[PDB]
Amino acid sequence: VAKLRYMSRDDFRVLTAVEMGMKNHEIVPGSLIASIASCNKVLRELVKHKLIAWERTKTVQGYRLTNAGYDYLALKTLSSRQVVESVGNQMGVGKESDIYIVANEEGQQFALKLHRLGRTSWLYLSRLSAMKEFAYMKALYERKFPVPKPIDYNRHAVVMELINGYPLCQIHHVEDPASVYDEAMELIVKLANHGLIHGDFNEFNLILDESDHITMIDFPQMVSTSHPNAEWYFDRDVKCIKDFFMKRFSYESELFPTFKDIRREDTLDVEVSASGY
Amino acid sequence: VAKLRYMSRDDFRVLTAVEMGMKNHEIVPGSLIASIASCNKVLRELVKHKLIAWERTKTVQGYRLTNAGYDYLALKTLSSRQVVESVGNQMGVGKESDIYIVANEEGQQFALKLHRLGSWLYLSRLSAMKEFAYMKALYERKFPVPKPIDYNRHAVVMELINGYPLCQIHHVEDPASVYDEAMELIVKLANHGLIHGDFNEFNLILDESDHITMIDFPQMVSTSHPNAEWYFDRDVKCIKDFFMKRFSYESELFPTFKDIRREDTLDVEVSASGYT
Ligand SMILES: *CCC(=O)Nc1ccc(-c2ncnc3ccccc23)cc1
Ligand SMILES: *CCC(=O)Nc1ccc(-c2ncnc3ccccc23)cc1
Repeated sequence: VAKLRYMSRDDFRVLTAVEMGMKNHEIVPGSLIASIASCNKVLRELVKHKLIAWERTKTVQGYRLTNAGYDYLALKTLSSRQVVESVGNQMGVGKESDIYIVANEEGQQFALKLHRLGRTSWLYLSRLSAMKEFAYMKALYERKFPVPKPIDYNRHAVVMELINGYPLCQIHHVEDPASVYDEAMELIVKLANHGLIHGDFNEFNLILDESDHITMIDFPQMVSTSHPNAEWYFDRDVKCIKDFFMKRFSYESELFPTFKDIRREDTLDVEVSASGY
Repeated sequence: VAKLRYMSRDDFRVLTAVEMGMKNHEIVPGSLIASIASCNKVLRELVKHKLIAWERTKTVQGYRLTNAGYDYLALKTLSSRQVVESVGNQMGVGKESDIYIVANEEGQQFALKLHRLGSWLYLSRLSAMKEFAYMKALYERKFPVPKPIDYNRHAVVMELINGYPLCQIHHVEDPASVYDEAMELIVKLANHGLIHGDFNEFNLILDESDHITMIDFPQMVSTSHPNAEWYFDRDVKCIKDFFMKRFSYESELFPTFKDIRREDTLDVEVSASGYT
């Protein structure tokens, strides 16, 4: 679909200046912006295009970065590294993110995830979720877990292998409820067995391919199986999934896993809530 | 404009095989097709009938299904349930979707929607699913929608409304009342958590009494969506524009996304954007 959105180094480097400023200032002034920068027209155009936004408080007077701002910054960066040249449609919305089809010059198609923390908040937080995920995805990919191949990331943006499948949110019928139900329960366990309970395990965490085999997608800060309340969490993850199947597919099974089943094989909680080796 | 081509079960099994193989392989060699089924001539004929398409690239060498191929598979499957016996004339080119008149044995008429998105076979399979369930839900919540009848693959069968699409209507007795019927509907959707997303003159059918039925269940995004408003305001604009054009009607009784009294969690039940 869409090729890189032309804009001058002057727009760009200023935008970046606004990036750098927010670092040490909530609401950043043109003076600094301009200092860093090497202008005021650029600013008008940026505020025009809605790449930035300006606020006077009780005490402060200057400019912020809008998500559109950040979005670009990210894509420009990624464009540099060859990863993405072209951006298709928003496929959908995730827990607190946006997912688009993207591709590189060479024609290969990937998924771009764009973190948006602010269901109710900073761009910062979204940068750090992107991090945690990229790392989490690699751990789980190398260990032969069923997740996309994490490819690159920058800022709040995460490129990973595209999957031939629809998200479970939009699956309204399946011929083998037990099969998928089990592939899911079998995944929860494989996780715990490396020390990991997800915490917010819902339909949004699963893709189904054309052959109806599963893949995991949303990886926030997880909980360690040595967490005080590890169980409760485990309990929830399972409980949720059970409900969705019972509600969507009307599939129920008294075969739901329990904490006992967990037989630690790994220390994958090498960064997770209550690691305390 | 009645029954189409008769075919050998072999022809079908092969067609089925191509399908089966496209799950794991985009282009599928005879090897599998054969193995999947139990021959090569069959293929040649399907190619000839433009039912399938063979292709050779890089190192890849095998067959794929044509839209038409898919069409037949479906109809056959539909035949085998008495749900579709005969096929009337294509009614509209009015989306990435081809819509037809059809009838069963007893001769009752329904409308067949065939999804034409553009892998493509798959996403189209799943459009249909979404559409069915969505449409089912709305029907059951007493909305003005075609009663869904069945679906298979990229194909959805549903009640055939007795009236003409708004895009082919050049005058109405009381435009206002229609406009307000339309505006209501938009609202009532939002109130159960929904936004049609393609609400336009193509997706609204005026009946004998000038009462409105909705037909495209696509994005049908949730009101909890990031752009829930923009969608909303878009849908409204279509209507306004349409009447200040076809009918030269202009009212100031717009609905606003501000006016929205969530009464149901339909967005949730059917998952079309949305939250816990
Ligand atoms: C439950 C709905 C949801 O979260 N939406 C959604 C939309 C698209 C995808 C998706 N589809 C194909 N390939 C993907 C690769 C990587 C990440 C997400 C992908 C998932 C979920
Ligand atoms: C504006 C008209 C247009 O885009 N096309 C069009 C063609 C047919 C129909 C239609 N008419 C009667 N019953 C139907 C049932 C189901 C689907 C479509 C139907 C509407 C719009």
